Amino acid sequence: NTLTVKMNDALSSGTGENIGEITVSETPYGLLFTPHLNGLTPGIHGFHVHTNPSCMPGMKDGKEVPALMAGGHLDPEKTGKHLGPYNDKGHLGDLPGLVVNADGTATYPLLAPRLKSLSELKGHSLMIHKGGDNYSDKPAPLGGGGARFACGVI
Amino acid sequence: NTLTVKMNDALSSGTGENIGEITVSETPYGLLFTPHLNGLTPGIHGFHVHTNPSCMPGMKDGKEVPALMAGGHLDPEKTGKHLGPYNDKGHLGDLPGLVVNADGTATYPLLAPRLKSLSELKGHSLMIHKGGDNYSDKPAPLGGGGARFACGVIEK
Ligand SMILES: [Cu+2]
Ligand SMILES: [Cu+2]
Ligand SMILES: [Zn+2]
Ligand SMILES: [Zn+2]
Repeated sequence: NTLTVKMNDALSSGTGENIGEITVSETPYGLLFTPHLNGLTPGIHGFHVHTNPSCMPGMKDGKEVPALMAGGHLDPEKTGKHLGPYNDKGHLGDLPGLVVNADGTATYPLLAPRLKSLSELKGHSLMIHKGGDNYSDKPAPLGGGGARFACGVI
Repeated sequence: NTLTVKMNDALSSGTGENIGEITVSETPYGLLFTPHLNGLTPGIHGFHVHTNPSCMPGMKDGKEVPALMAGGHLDPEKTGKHLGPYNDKGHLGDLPGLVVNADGTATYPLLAPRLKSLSELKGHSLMIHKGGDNYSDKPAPLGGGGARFACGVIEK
């Protein structure tokens, strides 16, 4: 009745350390992402479903990009807007920001009400960014998440 | 449309200093609680709607309990169960844990999908607890929230 997603650090070199898992469950109000992660910087981290089932690095615009092969934020409706987990006008893959505790662990459960079934996650990937997520494309694109820190294929 | 709740520290004496405000807005997926608070301990704090519109202290077992007049967790369905914001079998007033950043501010928005209209908060109070919230009555009752750190009555 649940999915367990192993998350690993993303380097320009390839894949890095395993930093734990995220357990995805179904609730009457949407999918609940319960992290069991370690080794993250305290604070709020951008957290999204990406289109492709890969965490491999790649080259873009002559720049090394960790976990580039995951593609962009999951966007089956082709909205082209990053508007967060509570706005149906943006990427379906926009999840609530990941909450990292003072000791670098992540445990606080995150409800994504726009996702209703675990079947919607199959063939995709989960991404944790270095920066946060203000659920907007301003003042920074894609909520300000920036580089990809960790990634896991579903 | 939107509601703004001023929050004040709750003490044996009475009402303490203001710690900021919580802005409640309506979304198609439920009420969104956006805090703007300062001066809390970093970590996750139990965060619940309480039944009665008061933050005044009261006496219980030979002691002045902070914000006791607020009553318990809002529970119109008389479940008597603390099961958190995603479980319809427990207190309706169970909100997601309040996230306090490392610097002691609270800013992360909290969606309570079981609450649909701001009118459901009228005549009640918001409470922030010292402890966290595991959305269960085990191992500790009421999610482990413990004492009442801050409180605010829902006005307008
Ligand atoms: Cu992302
Ligand atoms: Cu409470
Ligand atoms: Zn997005
Ligand atoms: Zn409760």
